[PDB]
Amino acid sequence: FTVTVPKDLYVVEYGSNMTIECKFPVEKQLDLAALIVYWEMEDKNIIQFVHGEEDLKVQHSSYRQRARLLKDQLSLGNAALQITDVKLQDAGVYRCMISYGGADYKRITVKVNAPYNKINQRILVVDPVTSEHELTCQAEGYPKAEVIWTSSDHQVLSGKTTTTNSKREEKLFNVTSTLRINTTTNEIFYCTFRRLDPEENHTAELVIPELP
Amino acid sequence: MFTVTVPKDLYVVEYGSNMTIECKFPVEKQLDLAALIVYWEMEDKNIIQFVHGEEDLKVQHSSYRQRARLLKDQLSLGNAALQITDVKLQDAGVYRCMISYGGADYKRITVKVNAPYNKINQRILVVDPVTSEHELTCQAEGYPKAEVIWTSSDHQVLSGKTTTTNSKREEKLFNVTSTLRINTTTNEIFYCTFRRLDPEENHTAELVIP
Ligand SMILES: [Cl-]
Repeated sequence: FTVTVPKDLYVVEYGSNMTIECKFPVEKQLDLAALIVYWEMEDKNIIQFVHGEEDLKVQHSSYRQRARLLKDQLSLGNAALQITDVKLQDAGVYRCMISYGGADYKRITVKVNAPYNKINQRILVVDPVTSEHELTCQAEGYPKAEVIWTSSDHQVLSGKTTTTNSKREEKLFNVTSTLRINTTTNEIFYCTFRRLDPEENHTAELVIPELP
Repeated sequence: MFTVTVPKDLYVVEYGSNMTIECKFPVEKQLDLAALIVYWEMEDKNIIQFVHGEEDLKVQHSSYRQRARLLKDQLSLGNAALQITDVKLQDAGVYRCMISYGGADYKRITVKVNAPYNKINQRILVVDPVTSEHELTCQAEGYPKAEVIWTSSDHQVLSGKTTTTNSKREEKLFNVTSTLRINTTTNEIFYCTFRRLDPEENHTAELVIP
């Protein structure tokens, strides 16, 4: 009897649901009364599954209504722990321990980042005479990203970026950037939120509108 | 024993973005790509056929040509993930994964497509500086039709004129343009709210008189 882990390392997106797994042998049908599944992180109980049910009294309040064991997956030999609304604080080392005709445990590392993939865009026609527009892209995330503005040519343009702590979610950074440029209807512009180490890019396409 | 499962039975995806919908199937030891079959279809269209360790794209539908793929990355994990890029209103409907890997099963997933009025364009024009008359315009595209609501920081009653036409760039969407004529002092703030239904969604831009 050995518990095996598909993946040793998970990288998880802020605000999503996360599902991490420990697999264990199941040949016959699942005998619930002989099974124990236990999930833990930093010595806080997340899940204790015994006699076919979750033993909630033992669960750390920090996981109340955030965590569950996917029951269906058990018959297949998969202890799959799902945690909803992932926060930065959920990064760490998770330990599962399975007892079922034998006993074993594994450790799983979870990393959490907040990508700048939710990009709010807006475009102000400053002066139709000079065709001056002001394009703005904003997003929040962690760690800090820079904004690179490019033309449809992929030439790099000059912008003004402002970076502050998010007022919404505490540990995140709000990044808004503005490009001032003379241009025509249907021209295409890109605002790319870029973060290094490891490199990651999220880009919005902005099209110059036609107003009456 | 073999059973296909879906973490999510329903996805609501924003028009123009990318979606990934998932079906899970049991994998122990190494994943034998040789015996694995994964088919993604929807209504009467073929999307993805993965047979004999390779994507077959012969019988794939025109709609999906260079915008559907199975993340082979996830197959190792027992996650058959379908990714479609540049999602349109036509992509909404019931999807189905059929998976064979030492056994065979299938599940269905509903996808709903949301086309919000969240990319708002605006313009502030002085129409007559002696009387400080300005003309303010907001314009955005989405589906279905939205009304525009004009409000101000001083909480006055505002009535603009709104035109709704077919979007020229996005075939199925509506282009909604509203114009408000107002006499205003500088640095007072105005708001244009696109109110849309099904589901109810409000998106507002802030217009600041220079
Ligand atoms: Cl920057």
